[PDB]
Amino acid sequence: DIIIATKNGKVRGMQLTVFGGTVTAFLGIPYAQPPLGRLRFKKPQSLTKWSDIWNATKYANSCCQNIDQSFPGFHGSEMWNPNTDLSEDCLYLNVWIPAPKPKNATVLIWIYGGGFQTGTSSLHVYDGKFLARVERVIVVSMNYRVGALGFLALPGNPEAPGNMGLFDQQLALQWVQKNIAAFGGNPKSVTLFGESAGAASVSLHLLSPGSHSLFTRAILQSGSFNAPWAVTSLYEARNRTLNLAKLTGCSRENETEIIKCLRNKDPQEILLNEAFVVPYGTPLSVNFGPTVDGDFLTDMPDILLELGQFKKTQILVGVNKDEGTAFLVYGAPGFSKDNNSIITRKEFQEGLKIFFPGVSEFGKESILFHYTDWVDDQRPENYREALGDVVGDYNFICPALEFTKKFSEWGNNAFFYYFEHRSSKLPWPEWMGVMHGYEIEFVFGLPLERRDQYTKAEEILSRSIVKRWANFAKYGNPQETQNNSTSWPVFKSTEQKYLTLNTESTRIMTKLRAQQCRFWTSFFPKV
Amino acid sequence: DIIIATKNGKVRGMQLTVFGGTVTAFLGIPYAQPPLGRLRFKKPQSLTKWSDIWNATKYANSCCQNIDQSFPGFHGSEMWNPNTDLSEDCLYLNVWIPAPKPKNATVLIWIYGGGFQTGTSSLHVYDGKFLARVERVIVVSMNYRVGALGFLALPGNPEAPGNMGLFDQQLALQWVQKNIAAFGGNPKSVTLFGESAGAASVSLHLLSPGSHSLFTRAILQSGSFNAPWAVTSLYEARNRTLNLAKLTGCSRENETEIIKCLRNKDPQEILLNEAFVVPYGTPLSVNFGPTVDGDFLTDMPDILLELGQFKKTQILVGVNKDEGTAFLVYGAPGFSKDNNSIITRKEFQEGLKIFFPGVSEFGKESILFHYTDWVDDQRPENYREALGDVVGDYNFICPALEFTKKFSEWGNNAFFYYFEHRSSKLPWPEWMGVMHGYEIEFVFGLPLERRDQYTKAEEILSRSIVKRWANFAKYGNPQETQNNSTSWPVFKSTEQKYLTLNTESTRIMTKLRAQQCRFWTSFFPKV
Ligand SMILES: *[C@@H]1O[C@H](CO[C@H]2O[C@@H](C)[C@@H](O)[C@@H](O)[C@@H]2O)[C@@H](O[C@@H]2O[C@H](CO)[C@@H](O)[C@H](O)[C@H]2NC(C)=O)[C@H](O)[C@H]1NC(C)=O
Ligand SMILES: *[C@@H]1O[C@H](CO[C@H]2O[C@@H](C)[C@@H](O)[C@@H](O)[C@@H]2O)[C@@H](O[C@@H]2O[C@H](CO)[C@@H](O)[C@H](O)[C@H]2NC(C)=O)[C@H](O)[C@H]1NC(C)=O
Ligand SMILES: *[C@@H]1O[C@H](CO[C@H]2O[C@@H](C)[C@@H](O)[C@@H](O)[C@@H]2O)[C@@H](O[C@@H]2O[C@H](CO)[C@@H](O)[C@H](O)[C@H]2NC(C)=O)[C@H](O)[C@H]1NC(C)=O
Ligand SMILES: *[C@@H]1O[C@H](CO[C@H]2O[C@@H](C)[C@@H](O)[C@@H](O)[C@@H]2O)[C@@H](O[C@@H]2O[C@H](CO)[C@@H](O)[C@H](O)[C@H]2NC(C)=O)[C@H](O)[C@H]1NC(C)=O
Ligand SMILES: *[C@@H]1O[C@H](CO[C@H]2O[C@@H](C)[C@@H](O)[C@@H](O)[C@@H]2O)[C@@H](O)[C@H](O)[C@H]1NC(C)=O
Ligand SMILES: *[C@@H]1O[C@H](CO[C@H]2O[C@@H](C)[C@@H](O)[C@@H](O)[C@@H]2O)[C@@H](O)[C@H](O)[C@H]1NC(C)=O
Ligand SMILES: *[C@@H]1O[C@H](CO)[C@@H](O)[C@H](O)[C@H]1NC(C)=O
Ligand SMILES: *[C@@H]1O[C@H](CO)[C@@H](O)[C@H](O)[C@H]1NC(C)=O
Ligand SMILES: *[C@@H]1O[C@H](CO)[C@@H](O)[C@H](O)[C@H]1NC(C)=O
Ligand SMILES: *[C@@H]1O[C@H](CO)[C@@H](O)[C@H](O)[C@H]1NC(C)=O
Ligand SMILES: *[C@@H]1O[C@H](CO)[C@@H](O)[C@H](O)[C@H]1NC(C)=O
Ligand SMILES: *[C@@H]1O[C@H](CO)[C@@H](O)[C@H](O)[C@H]1NC(C)=O
Ligand SMILES: *P(=O)(O)N(CC)CC
Ligand SMILES: *P(=O)(O)N(CC)CC
Ligand SMILES: [Cl-]
Ligand SMILES: [Cl-]
Ligand SMILES: [Cl-]
Ligand SMILES: [Cl-]
Ligand SMILES: [Cl-]
Ligand SMILES: [Cl-]
Ligand code: NA
Repeated sequence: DIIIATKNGKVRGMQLTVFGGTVTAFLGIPYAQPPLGRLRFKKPQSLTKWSDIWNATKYANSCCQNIDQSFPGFHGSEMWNPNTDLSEDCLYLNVWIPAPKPKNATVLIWIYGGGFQTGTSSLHVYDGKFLARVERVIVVSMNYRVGALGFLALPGNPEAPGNMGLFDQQLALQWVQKNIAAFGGNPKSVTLFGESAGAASVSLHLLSPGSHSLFTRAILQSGSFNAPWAVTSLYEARNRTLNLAKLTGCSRENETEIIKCLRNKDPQEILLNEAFVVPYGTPLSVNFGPTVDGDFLTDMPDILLELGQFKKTQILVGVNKDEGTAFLVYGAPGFSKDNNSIITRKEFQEGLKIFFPGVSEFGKESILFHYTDWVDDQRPENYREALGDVVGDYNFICPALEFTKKFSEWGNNAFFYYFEHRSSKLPWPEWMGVMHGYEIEFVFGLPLERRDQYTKAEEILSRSIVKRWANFAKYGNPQETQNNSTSWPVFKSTEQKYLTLNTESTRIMTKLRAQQCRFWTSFFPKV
Repeated sequence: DIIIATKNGKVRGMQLTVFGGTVTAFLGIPYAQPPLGRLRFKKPQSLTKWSDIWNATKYANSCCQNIDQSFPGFHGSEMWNPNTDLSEDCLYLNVWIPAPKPKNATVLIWIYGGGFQTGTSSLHVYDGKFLARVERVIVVSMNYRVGALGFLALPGNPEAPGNMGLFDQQLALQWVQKNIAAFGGNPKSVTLFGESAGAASVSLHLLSPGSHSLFTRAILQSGSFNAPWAVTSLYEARNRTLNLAKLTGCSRENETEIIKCLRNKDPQEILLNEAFVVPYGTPLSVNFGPTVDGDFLTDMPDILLELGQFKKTQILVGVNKDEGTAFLVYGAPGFSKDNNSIITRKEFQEGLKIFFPGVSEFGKESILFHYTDWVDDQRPENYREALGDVVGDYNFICPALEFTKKFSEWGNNAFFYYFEHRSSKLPWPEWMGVMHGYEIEFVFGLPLERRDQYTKAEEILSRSIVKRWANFAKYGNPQETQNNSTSWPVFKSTEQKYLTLNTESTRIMTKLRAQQCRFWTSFFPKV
């Protein structure tokens, strides 16, 4: 039996055998009042205190969210869909601890991605029991509200202030500050880590005054708040909040009434209308996301970044070789996960319309000009490869590289990885290559489970990443020091050295996508 | 009609249409007295002067040499065998000039490889008419004596001093100094270039006082004089000269008599006995090569290199990704060009005996230790891949990298390439990868001939190399400046930046084979 006393009550966890050893798991600990009724659209309210033993023995409800129905029965897509009931009562977290109870363990806090519209901490690829077993860190993950329920904004007004779901993450970092010593954890050594929108989240907690003292270091996998999808403008957020009201017949004139009306709606009615709050979107649409709210976020975060207004600490930042591909089967003409997707120039062109909706014509010609100077015009997969690079360079790679540069210019050590390994078990076709989202199972150690059909070179690869991730968290330095590993150089403006992660040989390289990102970074923002 | 007047007489060349243009070719110009009879084994003697018109309208005789009979009918091997008659009367050279006659053209002088035992300037892959047409440089190549006829040494004695075939190259560089203005060439801008033994040759002319003022710059492709096969010791050279005498019944006691006897032998008798002058050799045996003769070479050239005693000028130095593979089918157990050559640990072991004949047992275990720490022990082509890396790292790659470092430490600009492209037309099997010898056709522009079945990406690749090679020669800087090409950084000790040459993207990388060459370079020389 394993009972830990927390500030709000006792909690019982469960034992798990992992690799001939044991991890204790406390799945489903609540960390705020359920955000129902009067609390819907508001900042999470702190938790009341319960006598008796809360049983943390299974994953909790995931937050309400639309589901990916594009490929029913297909594991590639459905592995991302929620795997516990949806409910507004989803404000729970998970703790995994080494056995025996560590004395003062480093803490890794996972923040999932999903475009801020979806996702859940209980996915199999986010299971932190391998990290606990293997590295003897503590792993914490949390559910936070996504979609309108988590990010609806009517700026300035506490009935729907914006950013609630970032406040959910925050209040969870707080629970770790107050509660994690009880579990053997060191609150003074906490590293946040997250992928995609979860990484953008990590980057904004680097910017948020309220989060500054709730963690030590940050890891950002395929995401940063300067990505084009990551922050909704005040303009767009209002449009969207009013468009939502309109669609649920909740148009009022007293904004406080719009909200009271929206709180009478039922979760499905709200969910059902999210996709149409925008005239057009893309497979990468973030209808309801982070906004400048004057609370969590005090100013446009591009301004905060440029002017050095963020927590000073080491960062680890990374991306995957084919970020963009996964999106092309969600609406680009001629693409399919069921064939090789050789598209035409005219298809490439119609695809830019898919991903770059408004979108001066000259903007889009400029993307075509930059990405279609073939070397040479012979290769039939030319336009298929260009569309994916366009999508992942614009959306992930250049914004992560620009974040890393700017961040590092203020004096902190920063390490950048280029993930190039395609999973031996990937269900998506070969042409989609090293996809967005598919480093996560390496980071979490799923390939250390031999029962599991990954190659030997994949176990070794993941053991190494685990070790680098954990050394980063405990010591601010992502080195694997024991096995004659390539040394991971800090990333500096000027050199921009990054490390490549793959099964064959890892390399030190410089200036990832220098030519592409000059385009996205200097020129495109102008169109 | 095209007649040029030279210091020794007039010479007539022939016109050639290349790429809708014209190159003049003067194939077969003699540059020394034929080294027959009394002259066999002696330094080339200067040419007499002829009235009338010498017709330079076909390639001349190749020098006497053993031929590769391992794969009769096989183009991969037979493309290297001589393609003009063998004769001792082989001291000729070739000049290719742009049409119209250039005014003061940069000169590229090619020196072929072949282990110093074979080779000829008239191979199809050494045809300089594309370089002349495309870059408007002048291309010169020369035959020089190989085997015992070119390198037999009985140190100190002018009847067989050693290095005759290096003196043949030299006297040819001289003919260019005296004669090339006549052809529109600039004697003050000459770059030597050569592959394998031809590159080792280029590196020794960097060391030879007599060659200092006969050229401007040097290019070394897969070869340098510090390679283990490149310089025969005084010890070994005598053994070999006496062993040769012995085998032809020419043992005497008056060394001048040994030689007179050897000059009565006929070329075949000499050729026929070369292979056995050593108790054992390897596929990489250089029975009769360069020696320290106190004339061409004044001291062990490792000492000259270390202590900065070489011509001060820019160098371009390169190697191919799979240098070693080509040698494994010439005697390593379990290898064959006709299958995938998955060998066993015990085969790998017997192969080290093939390539490392004497060869402490501990020496060889040490190679096995360094090269067989698998990552991981699963992969069936593990030992096949290790044997080739062993062979090419020991024989080519580390010695070229060490030459480049040491050379550059004295202040000169140096550029290093890593050639990684496998020819679409390679006849050797896939497992032998990017083979030794197979950059040459890219350097010489054979892929610019579209008639010819190379891919489009190969034309582009070769056009770029041609341009970099030619800019290096004319301007000491191997940049392709017009087409947004990756800039080629100088190679410094400390950084050791090199440029990768391939069809996809060229890269800047650092410290090629750092771990391997620490082994070959610091440790192995000790065993
Ligand atoms: C800000 O919002 C308006 C609202 O328009 C929308 O009405 C919503 C309830 C929803 O159904 C949505 O799909 C619909 O478009 C946008 O105005 C619309 O914009 C498009 C193009 O400008 C027009 O074709 C529509 O006719 C127009 N609708 C109305 C009623 O005015 C507006 O575009 C939007 N701003 C953006 C681009 O985000
Ligand atoms: C690769 O498949 C795409 C996707 O479209 C198809 O999915 C296939 C696997 C098959 O079931 C097909 O019937 C289904 O429609 C193909 O793109 C489609 O091309 C077809 C041909 O006319 C068009 O009708 C569709 O508009 C277009 N689909 C969309 C909406 O994008 C594609 O042609 C196919 N190409 C290959 C084999 O390279
Ligand atoms: C220096 O040369 C001697 C000569 O040995 C050789 O006789 C030649 C004419 C030729 O046929 C060659 O194949 C033959 O070996 C070398 O002596 C020989 O070395 C090996 C191993 O040491 C012995 O097994 C031989 O019996 C021995 N021969 C004689 C007659 O002494 C000697 O090895 C060589 N040095 C090297 C290693 O290059
Ligand atoms: C790949 O081939 C090698 C080379 O030997 C063979 O060449 C083959 C293409 C075939 O004609 C064969 O008969 C010829 O001998 C094989 O290595 C050989 O292995 C055989 C099997 O007993 C031995 O008899 C030989 O000693 C050995 N040859 C030598 C001298 O190296 C090799 O086994 C084959 N392996 C594969 C298919 O991976
Ligand atoms: C646990 O260690 C505490 C501090 O450790 C951390 O120091 C921080 C500044 C940060 O660098 C982390 O990465 C370090 O690990 C110490 O003050 C506590 O008292 C310790 N608590 C125990 C053992 O109960
Ligand atoms: C031809 O140019 C001559 C010198 O050109 C070279 O200068 C050298 C020092 C070297 O750098 C080469 O790479 C240069 O190209 C000049 O002195 C001759 O007079 C010229 N001859 C002519 C035009 O007839
Ligand atoms: C907590 O789980 C344990 C199982 O042993 C048990 O005491 C009890 O059923 C649980 N408490 C509940 C269900 O509230
Ligand atoms: C709007 O009416 C609502 C009713 O609760 C109230 O929240 C708010 O004070 C009113 N605002 C004004 C002053 O119009
Ligand atoms: C270090 O090496 C051992 C044995 O070579 C291996 O089992 C282990 O996976 C390595 N550890 C790390 C941290 O990569
Ligand atoms: C040189 O070639 C030309 C061909 O026109 C001719 O004058 C003559 O036959 C040649 N001289 C010889 C063969 O010595
Ligand atoms: C050896 O005899 C030859 C005969 O030509 C001669 O070259 C040389 O002077 C003699 N050497 C001596 C002094 O034994
Ligand atoms: C430069 O570019 C043109 C057109 O893009 C091409 O035809 C040519 O091969 C290039 N030249 C060099 C030196 O590579
Ligand atoms: P991520 O959360 O996967 N996301 C950024 C918006 C890609 C949809
Ligand atoms: P190269 O001339 O090909 N050579 C160096 C000895 C390899 C046989
Ligand atoms: Cl092409
Ligand atoms: Cl490594
Ligand atoms: Cl790149
Ligand atoms: Cl393996
Ligand atoms: Cl390039
Ligand atoms: Cl390497
Ligand atoms: Na532009």
